[PDB]
Amino acid sequence: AFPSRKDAFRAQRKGAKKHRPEIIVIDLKDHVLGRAAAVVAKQLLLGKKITVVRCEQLNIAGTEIRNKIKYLQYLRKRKLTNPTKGPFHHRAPSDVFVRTVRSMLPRYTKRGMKALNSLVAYEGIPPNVVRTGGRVVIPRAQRHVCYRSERPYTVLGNMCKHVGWKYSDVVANLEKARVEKASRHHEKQAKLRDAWKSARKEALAKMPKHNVEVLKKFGYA
Amino acid sequence: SHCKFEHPRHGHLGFLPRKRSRQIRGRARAFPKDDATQKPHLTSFMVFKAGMTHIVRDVDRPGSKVNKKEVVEPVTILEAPPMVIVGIVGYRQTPVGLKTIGTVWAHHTSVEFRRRYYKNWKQSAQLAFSRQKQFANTKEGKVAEARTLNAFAKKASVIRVIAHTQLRKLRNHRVGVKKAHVQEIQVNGGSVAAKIALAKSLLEKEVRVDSVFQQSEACDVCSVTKGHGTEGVVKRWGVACLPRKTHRGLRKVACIGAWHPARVMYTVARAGQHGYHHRTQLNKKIYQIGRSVAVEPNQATTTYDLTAKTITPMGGFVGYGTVRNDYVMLKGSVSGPRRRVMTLRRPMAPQTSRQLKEKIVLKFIDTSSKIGHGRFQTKKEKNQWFGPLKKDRIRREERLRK
Amino acid sequence: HYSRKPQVSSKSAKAKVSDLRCHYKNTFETANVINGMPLRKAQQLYRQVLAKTRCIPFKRYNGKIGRTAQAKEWGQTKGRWPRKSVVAMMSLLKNAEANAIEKGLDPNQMVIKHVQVDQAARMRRRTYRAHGRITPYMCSPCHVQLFMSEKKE
RNA sequence: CACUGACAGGGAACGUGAGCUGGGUUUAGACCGUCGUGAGACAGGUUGGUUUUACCCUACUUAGCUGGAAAUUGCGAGAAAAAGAUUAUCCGUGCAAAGCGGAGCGGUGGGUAGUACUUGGUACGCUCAUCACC
RNA sequence: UUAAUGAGAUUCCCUCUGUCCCGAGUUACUAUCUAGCGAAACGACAGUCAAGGGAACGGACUUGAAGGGCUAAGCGGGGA
RNA sequence: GAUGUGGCCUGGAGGUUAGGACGAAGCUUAUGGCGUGAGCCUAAGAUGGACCGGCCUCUAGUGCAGAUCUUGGUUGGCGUAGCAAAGAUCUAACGGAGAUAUACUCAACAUGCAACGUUGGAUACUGGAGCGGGGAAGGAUUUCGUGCCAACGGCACUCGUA
RNA sequence: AAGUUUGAAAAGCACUUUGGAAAGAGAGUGAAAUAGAACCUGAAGUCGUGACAAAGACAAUGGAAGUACCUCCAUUUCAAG
Ligand SMILES: [K+]
Ligand SMILES: [Mg+2]
Ligand SMILES: [Mg+2]
Ligand SMILES: [Mg+2]
Ligand SMILES: [Mg+2]
Ligand SMILES: [Mg+2]
Ligand SMILES: [Mg+2]
Ligand SMILES: [Mg+2]
Ligand SMILES: [Mg+2]
Ligand SMILES: [Mg+2]
Ligand SMILES: [Mg+2]
Ligand SMILES: [Mg+2]
Ligand SMILES: [Mg+2]
Ligand SMILES: [Mg+2]
Ligand SMILES: [Mg+2]
Ligand SMILES: [Mg+2]
Ligand code: NA
Ligand code: NA
Repeated sequence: AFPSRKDAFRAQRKGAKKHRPEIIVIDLKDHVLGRAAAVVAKQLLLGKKITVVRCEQLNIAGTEIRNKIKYLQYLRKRKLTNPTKGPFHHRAPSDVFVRTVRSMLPRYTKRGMKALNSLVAYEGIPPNVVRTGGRVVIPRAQRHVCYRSERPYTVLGNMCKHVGWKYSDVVANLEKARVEKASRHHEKQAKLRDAWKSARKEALAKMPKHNVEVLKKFGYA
Repeated sequence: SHCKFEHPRHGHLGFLPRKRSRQIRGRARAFPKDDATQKPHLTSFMVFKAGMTHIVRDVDRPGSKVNKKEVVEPVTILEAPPMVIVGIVGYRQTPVGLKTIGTVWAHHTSVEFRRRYYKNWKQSAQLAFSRQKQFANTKEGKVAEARTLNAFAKKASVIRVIAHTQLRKLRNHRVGVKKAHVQEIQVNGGSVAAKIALAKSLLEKEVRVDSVFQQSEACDVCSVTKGHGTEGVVKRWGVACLPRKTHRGLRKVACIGAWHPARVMYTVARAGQHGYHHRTQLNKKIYQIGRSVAVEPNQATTTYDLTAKTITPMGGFVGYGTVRNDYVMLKGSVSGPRRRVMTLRRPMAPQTSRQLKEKIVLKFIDTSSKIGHGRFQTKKEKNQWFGPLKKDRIRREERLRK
Repeated sequence: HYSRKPQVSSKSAKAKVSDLRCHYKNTFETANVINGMPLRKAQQLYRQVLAKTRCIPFKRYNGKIGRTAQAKEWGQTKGRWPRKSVVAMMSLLKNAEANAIEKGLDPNQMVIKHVQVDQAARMRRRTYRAHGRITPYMCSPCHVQLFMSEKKE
């Protein structure tokens, strides 16, 4: 939504700074779909603002064929007398996640609508989110603690591209360029990181001794 | 209970809704797949329909009982004055679709192009593109053009040019419009840099139809059908009429549904708009790409018929007039009436069948009158049948007294 | 006694008509459109409606009337051209103008400030229907009141 | 009986009468057989016998106008966006290493001679002419 | 049993044809838009669907799916 | 379904005690207060204009949401359905309040429309089993002249069997 | 079917101005014209107008508990209290 000229005029008249609300960014790679949705819905009802990234890397238990058949069963539901009114079946992974969350909220009530409107979802990590701070995970909903390793599992983007999503290659190319850029920058910052590490290692000789003793006693040596 | 006897349903459900088209021009909804190996080239052109006629040719088709024999085929004539290129656009891919990056405008534009931004051009201040025109030539405007061309080079995957028609060159008296028609034409072939180079070379210049299409290929046609207003179910959908003794009228559908579902379904035929729909039509073979009459008067003369004549029939195309520019001759019919603007597009389907690969050589083109039952091919032929008439005798007796 | 009072009585003119034999629903729409207008503008509009170059917008009592382009200037798609109501409202405006002149005010400065149309008592005729039935055929007349004030430049 | 590759079976208030038709069935008239003293009867035959209303809501088909992200409010600030004295020179480069760079020459009208284009209308070289930016 | 007669009931043949294959074009009066005039019937409240259970065929109840507001011409699925 | 209630309310009678032109009854309400409730009481009327409240006894044609209830009045549908058999009018002048009806600016069009009686002219219809001319039954002033145009002549009227 | 029940008294609206007229705007009588001729009082239902409150599609109405804004209402307190 483009801001209106009245908003721009008011912001100029007030002369304030650039405001950003408190937002949590969740990296959804290798998370269990239902458990992540169940946690996110409760936090939205408690009043947080949440953005999820990398929705194409969610996981579902079972084989890809079984999960694809479940989706096709969903797709065949259709209002016979007028399909422009019947259920709308979204095929992108972020829309799949949003529907799963919407089903765990009181959608008809306004409170539920506010909670649902406080969530934003993406495939991959977009450039307006990349630099906003460290991402988070949900420990009670991660695959390596939720599934027994010997069983098969599904990857949501792979399931979605066979039922109709048509942007898998675009997302893959974008993620490749993203990871290359971030890696080059990380390597470029190594001299700075090492200089700060050395400075902390060496200030222990120039500080007073009785402070160093307190550091050692509390285990910060 | 099941129906006693069965038949296929009436009408195609993939052409719904039967509503009026959003615009009057034909617009290509998709372009043929880009093959980076080829040389960069344009993929469409705009033309105007001017009547139809018929031709004679010999057929080259082994195995057919018509092999090496003469057939008569009806054709459509479409007038094609050159288009002018005024801008360049580029698109980038996103997880939600294609997005426009920017536009590079030409340094000068035509009055006919600029008329397209007004409803009353004559009684206005006529200031379109004046600020852009003066800003684009300073030091900063050049920098901005360089920036946007570099953004095309870095991030674009699709390149299109903005082009428009030339009604002043069309010179037709029944096409009332004076503001140009504008459309994007995609550039296919080569790499992104080669596409940009071609599009920048042909900026502010004009393009002929013969540089987009060749004589014996095929094309797709995008256009809007003729309108008929509100139509009843018998004409709109082709359902059967009821018996003579039916109370309350015969041109109806007798039963519009069962008790359950307690609803009327979207599959039942009802009265409404018919015509004025957009359609894309598939394999139209080009039979002739004709030069302008001012350049070559013998437009309809063939190798077998040595009579000198033009493509315009005696008495003119009914409701249209004379064809004065370059033109294209297509086999068969196209949607829409005379005087409507249509889009030719390079084909999508495979072009490997024998009928599509055949080479076409015309032997006779008909130029008799389309008013009545025309029986003369030229005015000289008519003058040979009738000798001098009374009007001529009077003219030659009153133009000699002086 | 009108349902509203002018702010300054000395700079105002009144007019009224009772049991007028014009349709209440047509006169309602015809009179309500001039409410905020200057007097000369209202008179020009009525002349142009008689000439059929502009229309009266029908906003409340408009169930299944025709659509017209001349309603676009009022933000509507439905309007008509009721001549019987228009001529009666022209007469009422002339009376109010005469009252203002006699009080010594300048008619080129008056602004209409109050307009109100009401249903009056009905008259009865009858119509004859199939199988020997008789059914009502009634007339619906109206009361109209208005006042205008001098604007202060 | 004939054609065909083929002449499968079913459901939708035994789909479908303000959609039709009205041959049958199911009023009053009349004839026959059987039955009944009789008036009359027959899950027996026969012939003749008014098919009413939509302008309301929804559904469906097409056809117009118009608000709106706190889905009409809060001032309640989230860009599939750019990167930097806290987003306050310009290109090039990899969120590099280096390398550039910062009167003039633009929009308009007047002469002046050649060219290009589908050939009446636009550009282009000089030349003043008013406005310009920097 | 019967010639003649019948707005009586039945079957076949010739002629003929928009009854039909299979629909198309045209006219006059409507409908449609305007000026004037101006009713009735009906009217608990209302009026988007799927499945469930229920006086075992829901607009209102349970769980899901939809649904921005206001309008013109039609139409006969539902309003048992 | 039974019963109780110094339980509530309405018209009239016997007693008693009060109020009213410094405003009775009736009516109106984002007028509060009291009562579990039926209800009672106060406030304001920029409402009204002559009667009437409490308490104890007596008396009854004594309390309404519905009966396809009775009578009066309203109302959505609705400016909707429609006002489509009997072919048809046009033109000028005169008449009439029925016009050629205007704020700036503006020659005239784009800002007073629509409709009427009479005379002349034109064009058609009835077509002698006639929208011709006389009578019976039935009706009873509808007949004639001058005016008038509120109602009536399902549109209109300067006209009329009004 | 239908109270003629305007007012104490017709004192039943002279005169000016707009209009073809009906009427309107002023002026006047009367204690009162929101007592102006079928004229005391003048309810409900329905409708017009001005101001204000909001408000998606959740039919509307309804219960409970708060809050925002208003309040021609009531009551209590203002200094030793
Ligand atoms: K109508
Ligand atoms: Mg047409
Ligand atoms: Mg019939
Ligand atoms: Mg012809
Ligand atoms: Mg209608
Ligand atoms: Mg009748
Ligand atoms: Mg009768
Ligand atoms: Mg129905
Ligand atoms: Mg119908
Ligand atoms: Mg009683
Ligand atoms: Mg009652
Ligand atoms: Mg009619
Ligand atoms: Mg007729
Ligand atoms: Mg005749
Ligand atoms: Mg009349
Ligand atoms: Mg009274
Ligand atoms: Na017997
Ligand atoms: Na009594």
